[PDB]
Amino acid sequence: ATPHINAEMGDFADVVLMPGDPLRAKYIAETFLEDAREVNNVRGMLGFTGTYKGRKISVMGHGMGIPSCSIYTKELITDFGVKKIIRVGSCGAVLPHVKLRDVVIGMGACTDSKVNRIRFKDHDFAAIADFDMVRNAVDAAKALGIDARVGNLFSADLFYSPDGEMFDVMEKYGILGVEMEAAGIYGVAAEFGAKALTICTVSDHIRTHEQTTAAERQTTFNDMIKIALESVLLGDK
Amino acid sequence: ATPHINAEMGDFADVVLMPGDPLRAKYIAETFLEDAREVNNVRGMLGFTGTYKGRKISVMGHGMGIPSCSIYTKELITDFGVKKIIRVGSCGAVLPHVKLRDVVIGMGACTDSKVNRIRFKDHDFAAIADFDMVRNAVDAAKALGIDARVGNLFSADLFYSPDGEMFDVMEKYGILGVEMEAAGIYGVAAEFGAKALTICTVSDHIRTHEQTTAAERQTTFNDMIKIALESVLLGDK
Amino acid sequence: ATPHINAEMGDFADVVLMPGDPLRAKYIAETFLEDAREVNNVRGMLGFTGTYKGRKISVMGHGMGIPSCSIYTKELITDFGVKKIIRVGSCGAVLPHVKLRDVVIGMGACTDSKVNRIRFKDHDFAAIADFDMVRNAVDAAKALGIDARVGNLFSADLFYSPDGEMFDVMEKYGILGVEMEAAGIYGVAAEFGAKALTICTVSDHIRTHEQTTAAERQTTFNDMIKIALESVLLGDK
Amino acid sequence: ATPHINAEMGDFADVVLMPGDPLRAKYIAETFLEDAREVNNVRGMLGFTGTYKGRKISVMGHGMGIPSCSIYTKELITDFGVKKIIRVGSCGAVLPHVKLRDVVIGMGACTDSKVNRIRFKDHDFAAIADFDMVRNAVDAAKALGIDARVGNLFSADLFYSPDGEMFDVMEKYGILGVEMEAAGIYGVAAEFGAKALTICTVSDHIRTHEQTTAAERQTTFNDMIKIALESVLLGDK
Amino acid sequence: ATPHINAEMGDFADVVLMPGDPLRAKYIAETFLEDAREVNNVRGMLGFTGTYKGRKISVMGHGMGIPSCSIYTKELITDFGVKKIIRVGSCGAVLPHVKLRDVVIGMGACTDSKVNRIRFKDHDFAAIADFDMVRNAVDAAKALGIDARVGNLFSADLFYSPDGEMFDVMEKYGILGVEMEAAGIYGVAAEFGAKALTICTVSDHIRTHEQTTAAERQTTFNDMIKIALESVLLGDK
Amino acid sequence: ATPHINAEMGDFADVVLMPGDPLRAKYIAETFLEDAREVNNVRGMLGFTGTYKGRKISVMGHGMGIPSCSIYTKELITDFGVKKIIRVGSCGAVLPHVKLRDVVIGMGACTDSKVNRIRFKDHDFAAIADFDMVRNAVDAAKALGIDARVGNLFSADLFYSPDGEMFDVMEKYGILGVEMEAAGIYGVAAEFGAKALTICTVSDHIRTHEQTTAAERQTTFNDMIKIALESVLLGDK
Ligand SMILES: CNc1ncnc2c([C@@H]3O[C@H](CO)[C@@H](O)[C@H]3O)n[nH]c12
Ligand SMILES: CNc1ncnc2c([C@@H]3O[C@H](CO)[C@@H](O)[C@H]3O)n[nH]c12
Ligand SMILES: C[n+]1cnc2c([C@@H]3O[C@H](CO)[C@@H](O)[C@H]3O)n[nH]c2c1N
Ligand SMILES: C[n+]1cnc2c([C@@H]3O[C@H](CO)[C@@H](O)[C@H]3O)n[nH]c2c1N
Ligand SMILES: C[n+]1cnc2c([C@@H]3O[C@H](CO)[C@@H](O)[C@H]3O)n[nH]c2c1N
Repeated sequence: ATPHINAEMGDFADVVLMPGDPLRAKYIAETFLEDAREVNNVRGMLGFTGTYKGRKISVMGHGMGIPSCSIYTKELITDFGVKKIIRVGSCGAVLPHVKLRDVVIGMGACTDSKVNRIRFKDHDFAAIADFDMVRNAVDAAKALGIDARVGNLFSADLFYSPDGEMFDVMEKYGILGVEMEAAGIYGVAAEFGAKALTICTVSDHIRTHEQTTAAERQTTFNDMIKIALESVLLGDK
Repeated sequence: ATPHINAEMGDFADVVLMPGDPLRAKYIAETFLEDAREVNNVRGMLGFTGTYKGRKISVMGHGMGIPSCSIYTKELITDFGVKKIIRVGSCGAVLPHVKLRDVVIGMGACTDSKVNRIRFKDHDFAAIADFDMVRNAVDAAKALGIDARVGNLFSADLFYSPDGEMFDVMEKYGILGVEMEAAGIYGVAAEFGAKALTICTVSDHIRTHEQTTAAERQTTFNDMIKIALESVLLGDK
Repeated sequence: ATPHINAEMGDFADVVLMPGDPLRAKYIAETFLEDAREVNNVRGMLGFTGTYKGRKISVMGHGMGIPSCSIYTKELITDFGVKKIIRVGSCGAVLPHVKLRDVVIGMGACTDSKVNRIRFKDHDFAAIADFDMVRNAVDAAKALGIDARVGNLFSADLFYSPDGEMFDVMEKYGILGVEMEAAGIYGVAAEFGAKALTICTVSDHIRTHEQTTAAERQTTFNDMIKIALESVLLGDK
Repeated sequence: ATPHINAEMGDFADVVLMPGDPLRAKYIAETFLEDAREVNNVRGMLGFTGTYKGRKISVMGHGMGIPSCSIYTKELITDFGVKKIIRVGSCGAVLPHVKLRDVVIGMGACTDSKVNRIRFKDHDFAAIADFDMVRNAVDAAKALGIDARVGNLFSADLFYSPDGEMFDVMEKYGILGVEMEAAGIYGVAAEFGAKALTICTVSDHIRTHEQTTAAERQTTFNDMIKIALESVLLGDK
Repeated sequence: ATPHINAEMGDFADVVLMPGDPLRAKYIAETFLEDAREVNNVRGMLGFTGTYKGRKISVMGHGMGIPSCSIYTKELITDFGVKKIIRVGSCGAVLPHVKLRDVVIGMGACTDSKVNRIRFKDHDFAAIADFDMVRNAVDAAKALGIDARVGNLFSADLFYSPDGEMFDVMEKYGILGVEMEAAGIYGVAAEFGAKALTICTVSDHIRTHEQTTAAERQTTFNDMIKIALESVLLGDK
Repeated sequence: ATPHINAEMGDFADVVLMPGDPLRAKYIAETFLEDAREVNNVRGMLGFTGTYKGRKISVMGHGMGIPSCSIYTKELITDFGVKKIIRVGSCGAVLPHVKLRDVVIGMGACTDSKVNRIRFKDHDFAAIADFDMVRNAVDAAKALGIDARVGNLFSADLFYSPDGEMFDVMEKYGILGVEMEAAGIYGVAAEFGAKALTICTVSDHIRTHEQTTAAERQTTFNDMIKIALESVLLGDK
């Protein structure tokens, strides 16, 4: 066990799906996994392990922000033998052609956090996903008839940023979605030699002011989860 | 009422105690307050309001890391009229004479986060607590016969820091505890015009490697809670 | 014509292969393209246009370093209608298992240049390639039976860096090759709305000290050229 | 002796009051101390040692700016055994409701200087005063019927800053006064293990351009000196 | 030989003139040198060695940008024994009193590149020319009837900069000309113990929008080369 | 008058010599100038105006550090019509062949201060002296038979720097002397449109540990003073 995860080696599968909300992790375990059992509840950050189409899968919340998800992902890798992490979250869009409920895959993640500069001698570390994991997700999405855009995400430290101008810069550079964790997960994956991918569903649009309701959530949330789970099966080959 | 808090104006008292762990907030509510009622459960980040010696007080978790706590403290201040925030957390110690379970009060908070540089045109913003709140905490600790050191905390973005050398620098400069939120809360308090204070209980010693369990952190660091609650009464006059 | 390219709209194909060495561009034009004609010679930066299996394609040098290649790629995009740029370069390796003449595909590019910070409000811009172009290159490589690793490159401003320790950091983070332009080309592609990809052939090993001669770099790194050209045909389909 | 102070161990008391102006130090020595003797005059930076209500005390100018006062305070601490340093100076106000003659106590000090980043591995060091010294000054002021605000000062490197908008940022974040030394003295105190405090009199208002009368400066200047001296007696017990 | 220069010790004189355009290097060798021999052609970066008034002198292009010229100047110094480097290039002017065709001598070079910060522990390194070389070029110009202006150049990384405001800052601070290499060459010269100088002819004016005629380009280019060559003879005395 | 200089337009000559020590300014006025009159004594920062061989000249202290001298030089330029400023100071040497009492002229000045980054959009501003003034000082030294090296100075914010390794870097890059003001004076001169020069006499050797006394620094570094004064006369003709 660790100070944040009260479990032991073996309680987690080698692949873990991670939404930011622990309550969504419970929803995933009960809705998509069979024989799911709770393997962690320290700080209410619920984690479960079950099977999907016979394959052992774990799902656990990671909390909001780079510092929060960096703790859980590092521990899962070094203390629980996890090889692959797939964040399945929500994000806001800044591009006019990116619509509410669209699925976006972060091949890369920009950030205003200082964590990768601390790791990389203050130079620019391109926080990227594992290529095969990205391709697997794109193919699974295609199989399910869901188009997914692949590109850069922006992982913000401040949900309430005092710099309103940054959103225009993000739009100019083609950022597909604004969230708060991808760059941190990719930094941890690179630091400890694991593989990661972040998939998000657009839950709010910064330009149109649109927002998903309770219902709109579960529906598009389900598509992203199916993409993630099926992408794992393609990955096993 | 807000994106991360499902409650309405009036559900929260004007003073809110905030541990990072929502289960610690639950324990505090069940053990130190009378007639506590749950006022938030979005994302499992439990928040409660009850009374302490007749005084209305709230307690709610803020999650781990500057990004997470910045969201919750900003929302409490701008949408729930919260005036004072007392963070009651845990921290790792680097100084040889600071022991496990000692209580430290952060009059200031250093950080390796970039959030205050973003707010302060890339200059050095001294993230500090409200002086009267610090004094009330010191006086309450004295009345309770509990030792408490007052000084600088260090708010890290990375619990698992790749820069071990930084701990030697922290020790040289007299840092009392290493945690992950104080500088962020102090930044939000100055940005939106409220008052804050961070009190921590040492949960680990970075040099000796001694540490407390997840269960101990969740429910046994009570000296700091008594100090926090009694300091509020002093502040009321 | 632009200030660095004496050619007219229509002289370049919509896709341009770009080595840093104009003499390598000449070699490519003479041996892989049919009916190639020279379309630029300003500053000796030779550019050509011809056909590959019936497909119109251009090849032009970009010089060494981010500043040099940023000028040429910007002009090709804004003034010559170029849509896709495939850099075909060389790089030094730091990983023990990467060998001389291995082909590496840069899905992302780290850098110690300040150009992307100037573009991105001093935050971390993840300089990435276009996903479809990366996938097309990976598929073309498999079809040709050529191994190719996909990952991060490091675009350095100083070939003769005084910071020897940075190579250990690169190694630790899995950097596939050290070169000098990828991050700059990806920055320009994002700023002006085009698509880019960098493929490199390992020309030196920074740890073992093995290296190829200038003649070898100029005319014998052909696997990457075959991959690049075939990846274009895949993209047209 | 050092290249900056022509004196020997023993010439200075364990507590030193330091105005920026050496002529102000002479004024304090002749007006508030008894049996005052000049102990330094190198570079005209006058320093005196005498007694106040039987307590041995020294008073010496520190010059203008962080680099100047960092030299004097460091030497006093390491070569003359000084334990406590109290800077007594002037500052400009940016807050509309802070008025001339007001006394401000710098519990913390922001800065645009690079000195603390050099000490603290380029992270944010919260330059803070010693808590007991702050408390002692607050109590002394109250005993004298003088009200005093406690908060953040901003220590500027450029009195004639080309960045006028920074004053608006300072105002937004509640900076009580703009001066040029506090952050530097607090950094030295922490580096060499001593205790420090900065007390300032608002000598001018940056917005109203209203400067305090050279007539009313002397009376309040005296208020500040009294608070400082009396605060030292409280600290002794 | 090196990967960038196919020549051997002895092939280059102790003094090398360097325009950015290799074709300009060929022109100089053919027009001003006696018995010029081509000594390098790798990557088309033409280098020649001949004599001027009996003095052995080399001329070779350096390519565009700091990273390109940093490679060549470093190698010339450490592997070919070059002692003095004189860059002869073009620059854009921002000052109203600096005119098209004026000759500017960069006694210093500002830059937005990160290379000198990498060399100088992230502090400000003043990239300067060798004083005697500056003096010799001023005197040579006077003897030829030309009044060169001596001052700061600005070496940009981005010819197509997204920061339009920087030109106004350059003007305010007296920058004589904008080019892309001087600061890099001065950094290499200081790093490896050689002497350097950059002389430029104003080829375009950012404010008046003037542009040098192809005819004006050749006549002025010639005056600059004469100044450079004659300055070398003064330095030998 | 200003809050730092109690004088009016006309009290200062158009050329001002400035040592950091006001007592050295007094010694210079009493020894080299005829009919010197005191024109400022605020904060004990003595300034005088007199004649040298019939030429009106002023001499005034500027205090220690960039912040201190930036105040005085700015005021002299804007409020007192000063056109040229010659700093005559002391510095520590790091090079083996630079000896105590050697005279060095700072053609340029590196720095670890943030003031020029604040002025120059966080890029590298090369803080340089006026070329003609440098030439006049070199010629004056020659005529007087005094040796003088011309090169880079390093202007430090911390006399007692915690980064000892920086001296090795300075030595590697050819720094002639370590002082604390040149870069700041050069920045002010460029910002307000005046001309400046820094000449220093080596007062300590950082490697051999040899050093001069406070008394020697105050009154015996006269060679640099003769060079400075005679350089002004050369500049007038
Ligand atoms: C502008 N819109 C948005 N901005 C920033 N983060 C988010 C998010 C995600 O949801 C949580 C914040 O509510 C975080 O965990 C983040 O990843 N959704 N919509 C967002
Ligand atoms: C605003 N005007 C200008 N801006 C930047 N560089 C240049 C140059 C020089 O010419 C080449 C770029 O065309 C570079 O090698 C550079 O030194 N000339 N005019 C310039
Ligand atoms: C190095 N370190 C960093 N943070 C903490 C903490 C605090 O507890 C949570 C992480 O365990 C965070 O919310 C942080 O503030 N406790 N002990 C810590 C330690 N040793
Ligand atoms: C350390 N290092 C840096 N760049 C390169 C390169 C590439 O080839 C040119 C320099 O040789 C540049 O254009 C760069 O991209 N090849 N081998 C390299 C090496 N070992
Ligand atoms: C390391 N170091 C730094 N500054 C100085 C100085 C100069 O003299 C004063 C400090 O002694 C400052 O004004 C500074 O310019 N002299 N010798 C120095 C030395 N060895």
